[PDB]
Amino acid sequence: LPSCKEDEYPVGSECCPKCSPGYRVKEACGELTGTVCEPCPPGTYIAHLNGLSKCLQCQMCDPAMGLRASRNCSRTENAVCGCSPGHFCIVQDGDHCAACRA
Repeated sequence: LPSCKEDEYPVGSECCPKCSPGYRVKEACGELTGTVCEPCPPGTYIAHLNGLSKCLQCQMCDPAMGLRASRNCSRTENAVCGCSPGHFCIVQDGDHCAACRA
């Protein structure tokens, strides 16, 4: 097929190796240089091999909403929010809590 391998992504007619989770493309590969990947900036993440120039925005856990980061945001994993201690969940959105009351 014309498509690139799993490990790789298209840059016009080329296929370039992908960045590891935690990193984004700064320079596309060519004849003389490989893919140059930089770590996701503070506040963003990517859980997968990718060929993107940007990372995804991490989930904020707003303490004004009674929330605390139950898992911090890291280069390879979104933040997970839970209730601050002494607060209880007042709105559940699927498998996560969106707001807590004292």
